[PDB]
Parts: sequence; C-alpha cells; structure tokens
Amino acid sequence: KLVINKDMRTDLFSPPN
Amino acid sequence: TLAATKRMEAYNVVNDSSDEVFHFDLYEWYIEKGWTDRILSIDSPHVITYLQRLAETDFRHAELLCRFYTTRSRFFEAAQVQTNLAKSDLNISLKDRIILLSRAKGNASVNTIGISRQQQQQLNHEASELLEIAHIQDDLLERLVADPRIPEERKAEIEEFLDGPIRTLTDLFNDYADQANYYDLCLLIFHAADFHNPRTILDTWNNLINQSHFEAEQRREYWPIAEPPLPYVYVSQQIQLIAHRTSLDSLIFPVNSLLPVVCAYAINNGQDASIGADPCWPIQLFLNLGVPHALVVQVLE
Amino acid sequence: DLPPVAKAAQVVNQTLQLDDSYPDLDSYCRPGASSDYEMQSSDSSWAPFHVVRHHNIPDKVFEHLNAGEVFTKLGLFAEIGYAWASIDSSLFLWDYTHPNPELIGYEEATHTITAVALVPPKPGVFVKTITHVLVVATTSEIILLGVSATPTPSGSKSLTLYSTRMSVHRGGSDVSFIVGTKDGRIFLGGESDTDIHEIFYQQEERWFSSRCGKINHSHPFGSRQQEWLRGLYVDDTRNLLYSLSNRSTIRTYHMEGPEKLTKVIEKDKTSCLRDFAHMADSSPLFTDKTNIVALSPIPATEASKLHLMALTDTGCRLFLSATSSALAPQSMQLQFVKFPPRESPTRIRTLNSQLDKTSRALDPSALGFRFSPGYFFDVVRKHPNQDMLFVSAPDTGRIKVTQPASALKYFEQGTWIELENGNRTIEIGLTTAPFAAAKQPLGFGNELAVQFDQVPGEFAVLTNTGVHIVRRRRLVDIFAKALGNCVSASDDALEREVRKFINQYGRVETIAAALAVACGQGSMDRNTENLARAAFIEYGGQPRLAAESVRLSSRHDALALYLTRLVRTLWKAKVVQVGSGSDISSTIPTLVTIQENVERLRNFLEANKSTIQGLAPPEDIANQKEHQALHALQKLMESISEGISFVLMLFD
Amino acid sequence: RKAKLLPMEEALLP
Amino acid sequence: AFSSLKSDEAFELARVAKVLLWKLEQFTVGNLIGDKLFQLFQLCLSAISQCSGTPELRSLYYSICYRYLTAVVDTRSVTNARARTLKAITLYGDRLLNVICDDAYGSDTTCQTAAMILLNALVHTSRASVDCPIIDALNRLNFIGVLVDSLKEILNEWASPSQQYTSAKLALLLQLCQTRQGAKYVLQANLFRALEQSGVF
Amino acid sequence: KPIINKVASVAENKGLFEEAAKLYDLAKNADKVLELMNKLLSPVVPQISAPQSNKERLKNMALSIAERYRAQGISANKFVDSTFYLLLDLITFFDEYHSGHIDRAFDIIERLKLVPLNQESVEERVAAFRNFSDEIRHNLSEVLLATMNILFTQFKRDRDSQLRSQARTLITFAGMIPYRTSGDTNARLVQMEVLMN
Repeated sequence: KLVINKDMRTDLFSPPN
Repeated sequence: TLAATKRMEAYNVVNDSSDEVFHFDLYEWYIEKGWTDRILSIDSPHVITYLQRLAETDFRHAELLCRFYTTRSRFFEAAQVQTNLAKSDLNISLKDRIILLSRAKGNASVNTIGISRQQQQQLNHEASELLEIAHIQDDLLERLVADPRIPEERKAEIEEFLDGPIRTLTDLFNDYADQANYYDLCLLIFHAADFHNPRTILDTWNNLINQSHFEAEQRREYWPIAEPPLPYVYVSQQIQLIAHRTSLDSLIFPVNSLLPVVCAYAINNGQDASIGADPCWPIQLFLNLGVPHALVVQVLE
Repeated sequence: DLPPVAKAAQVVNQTLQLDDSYPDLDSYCRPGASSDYEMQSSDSSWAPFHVVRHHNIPDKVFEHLNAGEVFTKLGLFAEIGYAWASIDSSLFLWDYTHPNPELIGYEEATHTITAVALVPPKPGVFVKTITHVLVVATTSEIILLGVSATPTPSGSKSLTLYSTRMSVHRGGSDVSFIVGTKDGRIFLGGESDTDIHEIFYQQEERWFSSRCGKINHSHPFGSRQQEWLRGLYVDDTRNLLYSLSNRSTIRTYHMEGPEKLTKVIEKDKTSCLRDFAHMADSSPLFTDKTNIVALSPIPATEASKLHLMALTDTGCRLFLSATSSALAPQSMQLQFVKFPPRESPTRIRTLNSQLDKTSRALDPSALGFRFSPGYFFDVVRKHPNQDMLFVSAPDTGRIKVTQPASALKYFEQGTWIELENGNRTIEIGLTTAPFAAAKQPLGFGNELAVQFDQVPGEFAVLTNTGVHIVRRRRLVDIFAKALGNCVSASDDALEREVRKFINQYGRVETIAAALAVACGQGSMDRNTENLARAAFIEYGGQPRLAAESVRLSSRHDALALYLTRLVRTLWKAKVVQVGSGSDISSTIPTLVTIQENVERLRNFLEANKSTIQGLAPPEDIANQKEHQALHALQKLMESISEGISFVLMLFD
Repeated sequence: RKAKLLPMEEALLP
Repeated sequence: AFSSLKSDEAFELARVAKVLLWKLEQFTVGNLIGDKLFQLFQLCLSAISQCSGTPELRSLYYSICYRYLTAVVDTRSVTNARARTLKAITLYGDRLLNVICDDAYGSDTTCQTAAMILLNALVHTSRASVDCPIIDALNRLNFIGVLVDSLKEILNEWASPSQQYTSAKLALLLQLCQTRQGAKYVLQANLFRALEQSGVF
Repeated sequence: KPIINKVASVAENKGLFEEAAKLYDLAKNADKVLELMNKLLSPVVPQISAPQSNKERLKNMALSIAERYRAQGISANKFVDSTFYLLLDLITFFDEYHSGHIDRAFDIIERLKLVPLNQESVEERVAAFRNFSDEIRHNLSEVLLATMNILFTQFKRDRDSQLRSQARTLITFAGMIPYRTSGDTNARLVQMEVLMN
C-alpha cells in the first residue's frame, strides 16, 4: 500500500522547530 | 555408571515436579549459570510458559524460545515468533529486525510437521514482504546519514525515527526517498509496493540513468583515489543492482521500454567505441541479466 | 608511435623494476648503530601486529602434566599447526587449531624424553606419503618416527605416526636441541658440552653398516673446560650450522659435503666486545657481564654480508657479517647494532634524534626470534610472573621512500603485546609460508609489493596456558582501520589522517592503498570503502608538465602500482611447462584469484567513470596525456582478463 | 588413545 | 481480485465455476469461451503453487484444471493450445507439484482423491506433447518413493470413499509404467517386495 | 562435429543423459557435457557413495571429465561451469560427511562460502542463492542439515560460543531462503541448536 503525497511533507533539508 | 545413575535420578525429581513456581525459579537460575542447552532439552510444559511470558518484554529471552522450537523442528512456531517480534513495539534495532525476518523467512520456507502448507506460506509471504521493506529502510537510512546535503540536526531526527520499527513505504517514500532524489531506492519501493504505473516507473528510470551518468563523468573528469569507471559502467552497475534486487519484475523493469531507453542513452550520451566501450554494451547488459533472447530481438525489431 | 597496451606494459615493466629495487638489508644496516623506532599502542589502528585468536591447551594434557613425576616439556610444530607435550617417558601431539582435539600419543619410550623435533625426511628412504620425520631424544635413545601430515580435510593436517625400527644409543652427551636441514640431515646438541652430533639413516640393511647411525662431528682431545650449548641454528641457503653456548660463544660450521661438517669459525664474547669497542658508540648494555640468549640466521637471499643476528639479554640486536678470505666463511665480525626502544608498555596513552644506547625497556630479554624480512619478537621478563611481548617490523614504507642511499637507516615499527599475565612464553614459530618478495637481497624485503600475493605472516606464540596467534598487519590493513575511525568523524579529519600516511609512505603508496581498500582489500565496511574512494579522488593530485614532457598524477602512478602488484607473480613467467606435453606454470586457483582481483579493479573504474578525473574525456597537454595513459592502463586490464580467461580455457 | 603406528613396509620404499 | 486474499468469497465463486464447466457465430463464441478457460486455468495453478485457502477450496481447483486438460485440449489449433498450456505448468516448476504431492495421502478425503486424479491428467497430456519433465519432478520430490510404500497393506484400504481413492492411486502407477523412462525410476523403488507384504495375492 | 551432435542430440532427447554426455564429450562440446553432467549429479549429491553404485559410476566419470577439462583448459560458460565444479565439491562434502571425517568435511563447506557461518555474511550469501543453479538450490536442504549435524556432533565432543553462534547463522539463513522441504528442515535445524545450549 503506497500513497504519494507531494503536498504536505517535512523539509528534509531544514532543521526542526 | 552409578555416578550417571544418581544424575538421572536427581534430574527426574526436578523435571517431573508439579511445582511450576519452582520450575520458574529453576529456569531463572539455569540462565544465571549459562546452562543454555539445559533449558532447551527440558520437555516440561512449564518451560514454554516461562519463555513465552519472558519473550514478551525481553528480546534476548524470545531468542531462546525461538531456539527451543528450532531444535525440536517446530520451524513454523519459531518464524511465528521471529515475525511477531520484528513487528513488535520493543526496543530492537532495525538491523536485528532484518535478521529476525531473514530467519523467519527461512524457518517458514520448509515444511514443519502438523502445520498446513497455506499457513506456512501465509507467514513466509508476510515475513518476506517486511524484509524487503526493512532492507529499503536500512539502505535508505544508511544513505541519508551519509548525505552531505542533509543538516546534522535533521540526521539525528531521522535516525531515531528509522532505526527501530519498520515504517510504511508511504512514509519511506515521501518524507525521505523522493525528496533526496534517491531514484534507485524509489524504484525498489515501487517494486516492494507493487506500484502500477508505467510512466512514473519509466520517468524514474530516466532520472536514475542521468544522475548515474553524471556521478561517473564527474569522477572521470576528476581522475578520486583509483581510476574510476567510464559512465556506462557505473550506469550498468546501478541497473544490475536493481535487477538482482527486483528479481526482474515486469512492472518496474519493463524491457519493452527500458531497453530502448538504455540504448538511447548509449547514443545521446555517446557511450560507444569513441571511449573504448563495447558498442553492444546495452545488449550485453540485458542478456547477461537474464532477459530472454527472444524478447531482446523482439524489441530491437 | 606505440599502441595503448604496449605503452602500459612499459609502465608495468618499470614499476616491477622499482619494487625489485627495494633496499637490501646490508644497505640500511650499514656499519654503525641505530635506535630508530616509532612505537604504536597495541590497540592502535597503526599497530604493526596484533593478536587474532588464542587456543587453550586441551584439558586431557593438563591432567597428564600434573601426573608428571620428574620432567615435563612443551613445544611447537607451527608449520603444520601442531603442539606437543612430553611427560617423563611419554609424548603427546595435538592440533591446536582444532577445538576438541584428539591426542596422538607415543608412549613406547622407556626413558625420559629430553627433546623432540619435526624434520624433513631424507629423500629416497620412505614412501612419498611421509611428509616429515619425528625425532625423539630420551636420556637413553634417539628414536626416529615416520610422519604423514596430509591435509584431510578442513583445518589442520591430519597426522599419523609410523615406526621405522631406527634408534641410536644416546651416548654420554645430553640432547636438548635437534635441528634439521632441507635435505633431511639431523643435527644434535645439548647441555653436557659443545659437541655437535649427526644422525645418519639408510634404507638398506648392510652387513658392515647399520640402518641408523650417530657420529660426533667435533672430536675434542683432553684438556676440557665447562661449556655447553644454548641452541642450534640452520641456514640452508649457505649450508651453515650455528651453535650458541652458555658462555655466549658463537660457532659456525660448514656442511661442505653431504655427510661432512666442519668448524670454520669460533667467536667468543670477547671478540664481539672488542668489535663493539672499535665502534663509534660503546654502551653499558653490552659488557662482559652480558649474555647472548638467542641467535637468528639471516638467509643469503636477504643479505650477502650480514649472516647472523644475536640477541643480548639487555635487548640489543647484534648483526654479524661473515666473509671468506677468498665457499665457507673464515671470519665473523660484529658490524651493526640495533639498540632497544625507550617506550615501556602503559595502560594509559602517553605523550610520545640522537642515538639512544641506554634503554632498559627490553631488560631482561629471555627469548628472542627473528623472521624474514625482519619481524622481531622479544620476550621481556620484567617480572617473574608475566612476560611482555615486544614486536617490531621494518618500517617498509619509510625505507623505500628514503632518498638517497646514504640516508638509509634501520627504521622500525614496534608495539607491546600483553598476553594476560601468569603465563610464560615458551616458543614462537612461523605458521605461514616464509616471506620473500624477491630472490635476491635487492627487493627482498618489500612487504608492499606482496600484500596481495602472500598471506600476511602469522605467528603461533606458545605459553603454558595456550597458543596465541599473532598476525602481521599490512599497509592496506592499517589504512582501512584508520579510515574506519573517520566515518563518524569530521570532514577535514580525513585530510588529517591521510597526511599521516603521506608523510610516511609517500603520496603514491598512500593513494595506491586507498584504491586497494576501495576495491575490497583490507583486514561498516561500505562506509570505509566509500571513504577510501573519496581519498583516491580528492588527494590523487593532477598531471603537470615538467621542464615535450608531462608528469602524470599520483592517481595514475597509484593505479599502475596496484595493477602491477596484482600480476607480478606471472608477468615475466612462462605460461606453460614442457617435459614432453604437460604442465601449467601458475596454478589454476591462483589465476582465478588474480583475474577476480583485476576484474574488481576494472569494475571500480567503470563504476566511477564520471568522478575519477582523467577517465572521462577532457593545461590541456597535461590532462590529455593523463587521459591517454589511463586509457592505456585500462586496455591492459581487459587484455589481462582475456589472457587469463584464455589460458584457463587451454587447460580445460 | 595410543597412536596407531603403521608399518615400516608402507613407510620406506621400494 | 480475490485469488489469494480471502478464502471465504472464493469458495462460493469456485464451486459455481466447477459445475458450470461440466454442464457445457459459433466460431466467435467458441473463441471467447476457450480464451477465458485458458485465463481461468492460470489463476488455479497460481493458487496451488502458493497453497492458499483451506483444503476444500484447493480441491475445487483440481476439478477445473482436470476437465480443462482432459476435454478442452483433448489440428493446428490443438498444438498451439497444448504447447502454451505446458508453458504455464513449467513456469512454476517443483513449487507447484510439491503442493499437489503433499495433498495426497492426507487428512482430507476429497482433496487427496482430486489431487491424485489430477496428476494423471498432467502426465497424460505431457506425453502427447521419449521422456517427460513431469514424471522426473515427481522422483526428485520423493513422491514415487512414498507412493510405492503406501502400496503395502492395500487390502485394509480397499461408492465408498476409500475404494475410489485407491482406484486413482493404482491407476496413476499404471501410466508411469507405459513410458520408457518410468521403468528406471519405478523399478528402483522395489515394488515387487511392497506388493508381497500386503498378501493381496 | 555435426553428426556427433546429431546422434548426441537424439540420445539427449531420449533421456539417455549418461550417453549424450559421452557423445557430446566426444565432440568436445563442453556446453552440453557439463549441462547434462549437472543434471546427473544433483540427484546423487547427498546420496551414499558405495562400490558400484550410481554415485561412483557418475562421480568417477565427472572427475575424469574435470581433469581432462583442466589439463586441456576447456570450460563452458561460467554458469554451467561454475555449477559443475561446485557440485563436485559438494559431492566431496557428503563423501567426507558420510565417512565420519567431520573435521575434514567442515573445512570443505567453509571454503565454498555457500552457507553463511558468521552473521555478517548472511546478507550477501542470501543474495547469491537467488541466482545459483536450481541444481544447487535443490540440495540446499541436505547441505544445511549435514552442516548442522556436523556442528551438532562437534559440540558434544570459547569454542562452545563459536559453534553456538554458527548454529544460529545457519538458522537465519534458512529462515530467509525459500527452498525444498523448508518446513521439515527449518524445524530440525532449530531443534539441533536447542540441544547445544
């Protein structure tokens, strides 16, 4: 079961908080 | 010997007793002495309850219960625990869960007396699926951590999330694999997810070939400790790596379309006799990979 | 002018000549002295040696040892992987590589056993299935046994004993030392006197002779003095036998004929001390109170002049030359001294040019062994209870980089190995095949050239608790483990670690090591290989023109160097051997490994065609001729692969 | 176990 | 869509196809029927190779493939169908036959019977296509060995379900003794001593 | 060359492999000789080699074809060829195993690097099994059991930890490999490991 969702992710190249 | 008689007389009193609180305290003490093979030989059913109740909160005790079953040749029952343990909420590293599922896949591959053929494959299929996913997740984490493009602050946030239980392919694809433009691992996810889409599969193959050609041409331009390979060689490596790992599924490895692409790349990027390459290296690649001759000639036609 | 694979073959030929010009022992141990050491912690990634495994003495002999009444002894047969223990008139062999070994016993002996040795058999005496002869000396007899150490089938050599009906009376002189030659000659000596005896043995029964005899090669007259032996030492390459006495007298005998033995030199401690005095540097570590506790012959293939090394109990290594007046030698002279290192073993790491001639770090040295091309083991008995092991090797890297010839010194890499306390070292023996990079002194000691042809030297260290295995670590082993320490570490931490290697081994040698590790050579392993690859790229340098003419990058030289070393055994070798229609020179299994190695190299080049500078197509003349030279090397590889693939097809 | 000592006949030729 | 997902909906849909296959311009209809019968033949062998569902559902698949290999395939059109039909069987290999061999002499009474009769159609249609790969696979899986061993005490086993089961058992052995290669594997099983302990004669 | 293949071709089509091999070998067609020799060996790999058996009569011809193919430097494609010399090694592994030479037989299987013995090699060994000739995967069941029974015997005779670790390795490998009689085999393998502890 795979579902691509380019819309809302988490910037892999920016730190958190 | 009468020495051996007094031994058997002693261990019959112990193994036959109906006091199971004594058995538990006895099994707890056998471990503290490292008498592992002793616990396994016991045929009492109080040992199964002890090991089962301890496997639930101790990984290294669930280990013995799995060893207990496998010396007795109850192979399914072991894979049943190894799989149910990899899916657990217990603090187990991902690389251990890869071992568990890899042992579970083996223990569930052979017949075991009493258990059906369907329930045997029902467990082998489940374990094999997870192992394929866990291998992606492991190879993904390994590459993300070593990725200079990623901040050292995020890498720690990733490693905690990935280095443990096995996540969904959706999580692995979106928040990680696709963003980093890991095209090769994106294909493995499509295969492991039975992803039906001929175009995106082919679009990803094109990006994987180009990004591979670039990494190899930059290297050849730099030479970089040893003489790097010509571009098509590194491109050929990245297909073989998928081909063995995909097991040549028709969906993510469609010779109907991919072979023209590789043959096109061999022309548009001039990987031919000009650089000392075998001009028929695209054909040599697919044939040796296990593609039927009758199909390759059907495509070149 | 010249085609690609022909130009590359020229570089290979020149490269071969470079490796075979590695300095000989005589030229970096010239008359004078040295104290040059770089010490390394045992646990360091730079350690020249390390312990690899230990095999406990089986319990069934511990029982027999305590059942001993008067005499017990332990010993090693490292060349077949067996150990032995004698208890009074009984003998027990066992394979120490095996986990639950069977005891091979021989209890026919009537009197206490005093020495046992494993020797080559005399040709044309026994059936071909007999690999060795077991000599067992008691207080009454010297007994010979047949031995077959044939390799059934997995670990060590399965071992069977055969009686021979060959025994000689022991005579009046104790036997504690038994040595054998290539051709099966058996020499004896002991602690009663300095005499050397030889055992003859024959196939036939003759009426006037016997199958088995013993003669005394020394013959003394009256007027004797108390003196006995400490060890016997054979050097087959010069047909010499050396004895060492308790007074530290070194005697040299020449095997001029097949059954003759002749004393040709006798050098007492006084002569060594006079020689040592005429040296520019005298020292308190060598006086008339000092004892020589061991010798180690140096074969003619390693050095012409330096024949022998002698170890003092203060840790000094004396290198003695010997010359003919014209062949046997007639004179022996102390030429060169290697003085002890200063660093003593520590638990906690410690903060690290004149000749150091006063160190006591090796005082007292109880036992000592030297193996080609200079591996030194010293058993230092600082305390009466535990031995410390000092182990050093020539700093091969610095030795071959050093320029000019007059700057050559005996540079060494050393370390201390502690085997856990309470056990005494008894013997140290070579388990792998004898080292040799060439067939003459020049090129002989080049460890770098053979790190992919030869197994690294392994050594069995026998104590009273077990056998410890010590392994020589190669350049690629050190480079790989060092990189392993750079995985989690920084970016400019790699550059730092690499420069250490460059300042010692040189840029080309360093990059060649990175290439090798990138190709799977070396002792997560993927991170290490990727790190090696990175070093090969970022530090490989670049082509430039000199003062038309171009100087290729170190990356190119490294590649030519690595490729050459993979094919060095077969390059100049004949493909076949003919007696009337038969054989292949290089074995079938070795050609496969050579091929697999070369194909690994080729693969690495293609898999990084893009990022290796010079592989992809291209101030200009430099980069262009760089591109041409790399192309030539790659065409040679596939040619090498084809060629081997062809020879394998022939004998198929 | 005392090691079995095979005979001289096999050992030495011919 | 439910070939190997659940074993409850296929049962109701597996038996309806069974009876339908037995209760059976004309050229156009004949092509559509034979086309689906070929596609329906694939999903059956696919489930048998994975050992899906209960022995009851696994038994219905044997009857469908039985009549298909006995009536449909059994003249250029016949050669093409027979050739392509054998390809599907060879695709799975020992994985498929292993499941069928285990069903025989099992706990269920109808599954072992259908499985035994199914092997007869496979070897029969294979010879029509001097050797055969189907019979060879049975020897590697130790099927012929255990099969000859069961011949002992046949008097105890022999309308009744046990009687019809033995009929298919002995009937299969008779087919292997017709090909030249069968005598080699069959003779090595020592069947002469197996039929003597039973005392049937 | 053609008729010897014609005659060899029909005899091959009539399941007369032992003859088709001799005939193909007469025309020095190693591609077919080794192919057929792979089929004749795989069934007999774990069997007991006894005087005049079908194992001896096939092993001894295979070795007479190994020498003449090495002394003359002949070889088929590496797939057919690799499997052929691999089976010959395994045939030696069981001939040593059935003779009680446990130590010697253990050493052979270790060289082949076919069954992992240290956990680190499991990943690569498992991938190799995927592309190894089915004439090899067939006999994987008997190889694991013999190797286990080998460690099993050596245990009853630190070393204990080492055997225990290797015992585990075999199980996890077998767990991740789908192969012949994986049910009975995976169970027996686990039982033999329990008795060790």
